[PDB]
Amino acid sequence: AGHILLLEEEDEAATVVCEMLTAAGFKVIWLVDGSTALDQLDLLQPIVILMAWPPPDQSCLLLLQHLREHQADPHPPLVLFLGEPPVDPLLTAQASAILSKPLDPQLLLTTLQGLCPPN
Repeated sequence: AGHILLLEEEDEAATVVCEMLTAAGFKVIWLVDGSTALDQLDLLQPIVILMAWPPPDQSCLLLLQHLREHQADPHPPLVLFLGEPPVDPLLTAQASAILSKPLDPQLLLTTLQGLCPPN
């Protein structure tokens, strides 16, 4: 099991992404605002967080601020950028994996499994 957080705008675009992950058996939440994610993120506390980087994006910036405030914390999540890669090196450094044209959604699953959580 594992909760995945996704920030994106446009029901059509979000539906596509959700369809791929949903098919993978993973649950993804579609949020149109970073503040909304913080409200739930704290409650669900996901191990992976994906955020759109395209121009129509901007709410993801608020989420990044949160990470900066509590960047240091056991069980370090995972940040993935959808679309094109960030120009600033600060986001790239904090980026867990850049997505764009990955072979099958299986690569994404590999990143999630790469956590190896023992319980």
